[PDB]
Amino acid sequence: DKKFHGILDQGEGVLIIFDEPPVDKTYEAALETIQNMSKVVDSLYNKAKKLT
Amino acid sequence: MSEKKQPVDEDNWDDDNVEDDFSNQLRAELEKHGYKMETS
Amino acid sequence: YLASLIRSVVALHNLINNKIANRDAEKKEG
Amino acid sequence: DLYSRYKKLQQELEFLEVQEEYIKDEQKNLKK
Amino acid sequence: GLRQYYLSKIEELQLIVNDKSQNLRRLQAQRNELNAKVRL
Amino acid sequence: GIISLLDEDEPQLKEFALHKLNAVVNDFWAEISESVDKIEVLYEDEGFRSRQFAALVASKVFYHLGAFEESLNYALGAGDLFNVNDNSEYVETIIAKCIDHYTKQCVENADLPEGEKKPIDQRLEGIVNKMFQRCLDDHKYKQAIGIALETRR
Amino acid sequence: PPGGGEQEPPPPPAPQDVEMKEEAATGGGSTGEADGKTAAAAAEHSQRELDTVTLEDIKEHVKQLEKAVSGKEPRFVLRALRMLPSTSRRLNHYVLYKAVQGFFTSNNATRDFLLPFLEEPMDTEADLQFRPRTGKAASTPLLPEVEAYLQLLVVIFMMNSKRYKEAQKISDDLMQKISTQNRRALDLVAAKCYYYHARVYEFLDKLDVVRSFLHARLRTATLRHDADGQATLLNLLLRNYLHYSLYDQAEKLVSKSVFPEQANNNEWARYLYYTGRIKAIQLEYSEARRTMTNALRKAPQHTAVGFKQTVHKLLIVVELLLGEIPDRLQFRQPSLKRSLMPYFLLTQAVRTGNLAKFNQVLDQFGEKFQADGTYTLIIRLRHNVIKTGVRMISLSYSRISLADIAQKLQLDSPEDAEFIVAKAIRDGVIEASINHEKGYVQSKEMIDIYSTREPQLAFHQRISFCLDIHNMSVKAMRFP
Amino acid sequence: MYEQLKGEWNRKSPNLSKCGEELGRLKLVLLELNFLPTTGTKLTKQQLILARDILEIGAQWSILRKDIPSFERYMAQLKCYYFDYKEQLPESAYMHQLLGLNLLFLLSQNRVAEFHTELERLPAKDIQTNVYIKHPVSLEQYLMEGSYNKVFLAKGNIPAESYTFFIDILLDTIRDEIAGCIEKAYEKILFTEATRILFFNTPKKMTDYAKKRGWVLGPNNYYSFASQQQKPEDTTIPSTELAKQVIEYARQLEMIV
Repeated sequence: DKKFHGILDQGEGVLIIFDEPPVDKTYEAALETIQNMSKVVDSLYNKAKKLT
Repeated sequence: MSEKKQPVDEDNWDDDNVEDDFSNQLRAELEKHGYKMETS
Repeated sequence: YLASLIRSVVALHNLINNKIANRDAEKKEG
Repeated sequence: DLYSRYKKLQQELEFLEVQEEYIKDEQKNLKK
Repeated sequence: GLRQYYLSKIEELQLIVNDKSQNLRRLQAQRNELNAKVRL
Repeated sequence: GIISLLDEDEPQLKEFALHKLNAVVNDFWAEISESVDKIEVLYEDEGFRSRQFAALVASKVFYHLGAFEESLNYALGAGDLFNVNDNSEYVETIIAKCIDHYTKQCVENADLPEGEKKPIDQRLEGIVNKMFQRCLDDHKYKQAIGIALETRR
Repeated sequence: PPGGGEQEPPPPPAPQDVEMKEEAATGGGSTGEADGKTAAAAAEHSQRELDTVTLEDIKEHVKQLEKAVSGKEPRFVLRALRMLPSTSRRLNHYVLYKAVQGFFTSNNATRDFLLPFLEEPMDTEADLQFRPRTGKAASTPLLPEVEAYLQLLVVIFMMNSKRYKEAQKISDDLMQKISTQNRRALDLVAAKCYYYHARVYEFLDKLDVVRSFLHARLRTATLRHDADGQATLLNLLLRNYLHYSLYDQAEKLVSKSVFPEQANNNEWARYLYYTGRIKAIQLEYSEARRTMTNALRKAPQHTAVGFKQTVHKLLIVVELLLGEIPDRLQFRQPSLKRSLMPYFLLTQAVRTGNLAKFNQVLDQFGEKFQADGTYTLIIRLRHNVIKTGVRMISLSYSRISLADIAQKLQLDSPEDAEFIVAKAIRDGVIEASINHEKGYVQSKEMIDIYSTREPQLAFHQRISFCLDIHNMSVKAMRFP
Repeated sequence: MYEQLKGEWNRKSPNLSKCGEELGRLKLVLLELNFLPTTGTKLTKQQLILARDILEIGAQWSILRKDIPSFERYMAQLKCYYFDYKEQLPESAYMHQLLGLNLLFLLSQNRVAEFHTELERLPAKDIQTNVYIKHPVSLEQYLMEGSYNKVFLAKGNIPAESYTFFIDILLDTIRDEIAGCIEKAYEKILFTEATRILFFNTPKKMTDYAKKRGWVLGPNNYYSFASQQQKPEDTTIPSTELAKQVIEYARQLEMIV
């Protein structure tokens, strides 16, 4: 349920606990720009590809 | 125009990748489960 | 890599802004 | 007179190569 | 035989003329726009 | 197999290779690509008496491959047997890259005749007055005067 | 006569309507503006001649009863076409032969009457110095003889008509070819007749003394003009040198004629494809796929494009040879779908790891691949199947017995199942070791590939590439 | 009919006093006519079918005396004869066993490019028919992947002629290859397992390989030098190259071109 994060072992029951906020801000907030810009080049078809 | 000097003479893509995996592998995998219970 | 990707699209939108002012005046003006 | 065609089109590159340099350095200098 | 070679070289020297002037045609118009920006 | 006729050491194939290099002069100029030494070392062999004729067909291959100075340097080394061959639409390309190499060479010689001048080959100038012999006979002179400025002579 | 006299009389004049407007406008222009003042680098008569090849490709089909084209030849061949005051009568002669079809009957050219339709450049002060006329006045009869090709005791009529054009071609090669575009506008007439010079010869004749004549044609090319003479004389040089075993491929490597630098957007497009197969056929894989791709995205917007049915097949032959595969049916057509299903079933076997699945294709469609002429590249995919599989198994299983991988790849032998893995490491597919004493092949788990330099190499290819297209957007913009 | 040759050619004359007379007999071919393919006079075949039978047997004994540079002389001349579109015999009892013989020795010549450009000349004569030429192309196919034992199962299957000098070079180019592939990341191997991966039972040939490369001769052991530790942790090699590239970015970024 991700309320806690870790790992469970089956042989002897060892809970290796670790933590890091990895990164989220840098890539996916720059990834959605690419699919915004894809729709801009799609909208270039409605004033260039049809027109000239 | 349209000369082409002839020397010789979604809806589609995702399922093609899904066609690549189970191309000949367990198409109607429905009834082996009824037969895998008494075997395994 | 993102910022240079933007630089190519912007000048391409500028390219059509000169192809709107090239073809739409040679029939009009001459 | 093709040797006369060569001088005039050697005089072309003589005269054209400076001109493409001449507006090229204006590009920064007008900005300055 | 001799002059036969020379009309090769007039005609491919002329290939530098039609695009470097075309570069200059592009370049000289850019200055005129920028000088119109300044004096105004 | 016209390239491997220049292998043997016996002298009787040497005058039969010139019997068998001239017959195959027509088409297969692309296959002497791998026979540079087999011209050149057999150019340096005295048995193949017509050694300059090996440079004729060596001038045929490197136009077809497009090594234009290699056809030029082998038209220099082809001697009288290239000097006898000048009535062709083949030869008007490689007597003429010569003049292109000639007219820029003696510009460098007109600059510095005082010491360290490049050696005049005398086949480099051996065709130029010979091309002027055509100007002495065929009655075209507005091209003839134009080498005589560009030759720097 | 009623079924004739209502369906036969409109085929003469309505072609006479459109042939007083297309090649009469070409004859009205390209005699006075190709031999005349100029037709510059931005000309129109070449594209006008491009308009008078394509229209007549699918125009004529019938053997021409009612003289609807069989009467055009005694019209269009009695032409001096010297100057305007002597063609003002010829502008009447465009109409004087119309009643010859109508009031009387002409000579119906049905497979025999082409011999008194070719000997006319002596009749009434005709010339050959005006080869912007006579090279077109060759091609205005030289096309529709050979457009249908009709292949029944006709070939000599096509030949002697070419011989008179070959007489124009020698006057092109020798006599006054400068600044009138006598070479340039007839390099197309050279190039366009070569395909009619070939499909005669690729049907019933030889091929190779024309090649030495083409070397004599390549002789004078780039020797007087360096525009569209370097280009079309090399694809037409290659067109059966690829299909022959003559040397012709390492010659074209060191040849200077690789760049004519401009070849009119459609002959340049396939130019990178005929030499794109040369690197494909002589094992140059990675260099080929970028001149195969560049030979694809420069082609125009026609549909019946059966050579494009070949380049899309061949472009990912060599990419199966390299490993990468796109979706090939991403532009699938009603005419592409039938031309993909044997070949699409091939790359189905490549993305799998099965071994004799390759054999289940190569017996089912082994005959189809020899029709397209591609089998010699198909036969070597078994090296690429097994390197796909050994990458597939080593990444999935970590510690796998070498006496288990052979039974899954149906290799029938564990004693060389070590040995492909030896060549897998020698090539560098998998890194890790093999316990040859035990039998397991262990693999190390991958480590931080993020903190390695290699994603910058995914960037530096594309940083520099994306600054180029921004520069090309600048260089191609300010023409006004 | 100017033969001088039909007595001592089928029987073995091993490096005797015939070959100089044979080349002097091939000299008397060249006085009469060139070996130019003679496009005219198709009926006269005595300069074409009878003279080339001398040149194909002239390539046959060029391998028995270990005459390698003169071997590719005759076989290249035979290639320039079947290039002729003039109608000849389509083949004989030798043409498979000579053309594919060039395929099997150029296999040994370590030039794979000319191995595959032969494949224009015979499309169907490799798989669906001509099983004697299926065997050399399937061999180098088997040399392409790791398969070595199926290669020497084809050294139990030599159907056509002896193929002796070609498979013995094919021994030698496999000897260093396993001596190349003993050098992967292996563990201890005793003096039986990799002793028999080539062929050998127990000669001193293993010490000729054990002292050529590593994997030191010890107590029934091949010692593993799988270090691969020295090369990593390079900031400097990027820091010279990237500092070049970053300024190269700024060239086509600000300065107008």
